[PDB]
Amino acid sequence: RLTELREDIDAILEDPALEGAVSGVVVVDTATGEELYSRDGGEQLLPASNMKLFTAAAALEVLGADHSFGTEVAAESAPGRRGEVQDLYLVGRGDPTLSAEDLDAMAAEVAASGVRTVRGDLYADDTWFDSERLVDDWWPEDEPYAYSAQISALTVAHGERFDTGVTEVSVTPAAEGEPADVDLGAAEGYAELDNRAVTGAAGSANTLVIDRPVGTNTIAVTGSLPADAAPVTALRTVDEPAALAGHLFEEALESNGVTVKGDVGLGGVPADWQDAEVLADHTSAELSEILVPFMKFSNNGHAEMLVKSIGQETAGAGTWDAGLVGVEEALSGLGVDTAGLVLNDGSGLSRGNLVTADTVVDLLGQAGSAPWAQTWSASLPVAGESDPFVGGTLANRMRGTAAEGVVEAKTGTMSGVSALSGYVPGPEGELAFSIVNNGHSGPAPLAVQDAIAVRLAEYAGHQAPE
Ligand SMILES: *C(=O)C1=CN[C@@H](C(=O)O)C(C)(C)S1
Ligand SMILES: [Co+2]
Ligand SMILES: [Co+2]
Ligand SMILES: [Co+2]
Ligand SMILES: [Co+2]
Repeated sequence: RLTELREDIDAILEDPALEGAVSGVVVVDTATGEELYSRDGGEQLLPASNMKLFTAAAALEVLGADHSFGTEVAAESAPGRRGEVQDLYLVGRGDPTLSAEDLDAMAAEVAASGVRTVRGDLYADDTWFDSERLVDDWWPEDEPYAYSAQISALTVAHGERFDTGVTEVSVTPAAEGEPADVDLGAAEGYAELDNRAVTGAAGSANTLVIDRPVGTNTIAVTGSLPADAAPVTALRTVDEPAALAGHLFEEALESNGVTVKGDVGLGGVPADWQDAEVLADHTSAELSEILVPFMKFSNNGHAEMLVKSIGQETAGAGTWDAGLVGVEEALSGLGVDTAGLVLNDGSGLSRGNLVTADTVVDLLGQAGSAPWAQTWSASLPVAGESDPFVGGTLANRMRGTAAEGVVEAKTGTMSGVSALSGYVPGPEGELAFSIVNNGHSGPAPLAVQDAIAVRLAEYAGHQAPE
């Protein structure tokens, strides 16, 4: 039954979509350690978001499944008779799920400590990580988009998916020839708006563009929205995630009857502050739960935040250089041979990253041995599951096949890069596989990856639903 499996994958790999592409494809039985298939498993390839496998495993090793992230509000002394403080610091220590609701709850805590007036200025302290907002080789033209948000220790997560450093931009049409109505979301009052969008005729062509031009904190809206088109939302990044947290916290304070008299900006707690008075704090959920939004939807901000957090744990340095080194050590200490691994980031966004299929499968096997194995494998997208928090980036792939509800796998995708790596459990074998494709010049080779995942599901002992 091995040869038939081998002949089938071979044939799948002949596909025209893989013309001039380099593909690493390795399949292994995790129980018997049997090698089932191996094509170019030592070839170094861009993994895209398959990099998160290495990041998540390292984060579980260094921080632990039980780890949580904190955010504080400090003043130099507690409020007095008159409920006054001077300057106020909002302090982020790497929470990637900190919401506007959580800012409100802390705002209510500030007020309940008996503060009525912030007489000085409000500061947003993100000094727990360094101020390097973006990886060196990330593309400036990708900067307006969510997967490319700036990295900070203090950042507001939008939605149940916890997309960091972004605002939700809405555009609603009016009558033909009148401007579109635009809303900036959280960044109303923080980012600038440049609205040039108009309402087009009903049944005309939608040509709306929402941008944030490079090096600006301006949301620029161009084009035309047809009078009958559905109202639109788009997540766009802001310059300085923490100064947005600052602005939003100013809003939550006032909502909770605390007047801010001064300004809002970035700044770190002074250090001539003798004994800061913590007036509010928040504690995230634990890493094991945070892994879900992070791995299902392949959340880039989360990955980089987790890397800088590794750095802080291992070295007191909230930094890509320290974290990445700690990612390798943790993988090493886990029994992973890291010879083929090149780490330029945690998310896989960077074109500086390199893996091999063997390294991936190596990681996949070594994780199952660890204490945190169940929580790790739970975070992985499940093929063909329509609940986004189950299927993740696999929700609309492999539906109505043997892989539906079985294949647990991480996706990864860029121009000329596509990867699918993970697990296929079954009565006929518990399988680990990695499929990494580079250099294809046509459609994304997802039909090839699916076709292999489905065939593996059949090997593991599952049936197509009918
Ligand atoms: C990994 O390949 C990806 C990361 N998160 C998103 C992004 O746009 O970068 C994805 C679309 C899932 S690709
Ligand atoms: Co810990
Ligand atoms: Co939303
Ligand atoms: Co505002
Ligand atoms: Co089944």
